[PDB]
Amino acid sequence: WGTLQTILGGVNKHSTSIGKIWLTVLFIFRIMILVVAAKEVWGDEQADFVCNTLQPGCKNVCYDHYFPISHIRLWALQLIFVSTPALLVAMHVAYRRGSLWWTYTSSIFFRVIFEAAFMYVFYVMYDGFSMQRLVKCNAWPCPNTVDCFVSRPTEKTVFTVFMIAVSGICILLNVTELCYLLIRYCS
Amino acid sequence: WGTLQTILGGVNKHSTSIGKIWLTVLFIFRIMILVVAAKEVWGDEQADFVCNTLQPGCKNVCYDHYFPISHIRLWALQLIFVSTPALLVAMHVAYRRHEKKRKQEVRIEGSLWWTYTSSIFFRVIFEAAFMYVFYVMYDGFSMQRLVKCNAWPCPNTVDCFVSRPTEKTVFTVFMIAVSGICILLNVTELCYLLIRYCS
Repeated sequence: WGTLQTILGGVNKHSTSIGKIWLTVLFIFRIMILVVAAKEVWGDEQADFVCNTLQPGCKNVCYDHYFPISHIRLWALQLIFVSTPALLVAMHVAYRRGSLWWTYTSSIFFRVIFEAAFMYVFYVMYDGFSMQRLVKCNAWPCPNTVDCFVSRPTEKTVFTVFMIAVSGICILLNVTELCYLLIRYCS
Repeated sequence: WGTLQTILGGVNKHSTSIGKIWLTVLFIFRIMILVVAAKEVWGDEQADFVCNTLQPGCKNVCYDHYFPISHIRLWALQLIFVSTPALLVAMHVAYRRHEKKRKQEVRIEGSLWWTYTSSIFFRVIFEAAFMYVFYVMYDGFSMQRLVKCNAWPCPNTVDCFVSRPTEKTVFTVFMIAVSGICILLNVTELCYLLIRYCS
């Protein structure tokens, strides 16, 4: 998109001190990582999924059972969910240019909730942050238990720790922006 | 073999009344069944053993685990073991008859007692041992369509499929039933001898 400078710049103008630091983390360390490096790592997620079996359809059900949602698809959804509250406030500030307190605090509160929900979903669904080389599968029509092997498990572990750590930082930065605002009014 | 009539005829002459029946059941209903029909039922046992796996060597070890000794090879050994005590005694009867002529119903008079009563006793034990091995090693007389295998190098448990299990079950039941008949026939010959000497 050739208008990225305009929309990012528009958010940049209508932002506080920390809010400008938060924007550089979301765009440079999260959007670019998901676009230039991570999206190609997951290219052959199912094509290079190898199962030690002769059963037709066993590979399809086993990959589906262990990867109900791809990692890169989860991060694409999370990025969009933590992007609407910031832009909606930014558009409202532009329209205003009082009531801004109840929107700016709400957007920060919503972003923290969204970021913690996705991180929780990542942990519970994928039983940790480490991808295993071998998955044992016993769903129909696979006979007994079938051994299957994941494509690039180590590459995916490095990029998932990187994304989780950055999201953890975004939680901390949004907490301080609440602490800065909380002491102004109710303290 | 072209001398089959010679050996069977010779054994037939040197036998008791029941012993001639036992000659018929052994050759017609055990040797002929094994040769004419049973042997090529098992001809493809490993070739069409099929395992649902991609692991090299898993078919080899799974077939070996479940069929350490083939049925037809077990029957071939049993037939040889239960044939020697009969042939050895029949040869000894010829030597005893040879001595008298050099000086047609077989009668047990002297030292022939401890040979005949032992050949009958050995044949009962040999048949019971093979019937026991058949039951214990193959957990019964029915062959299953599916065997589940987990010996190395098979990953977890692997499904494998036997060639002609029903055909093999039918011939297994036939061979065990005839073998049990031969045991019953042999026990009666002991009873005939037991009431003569020690009764």
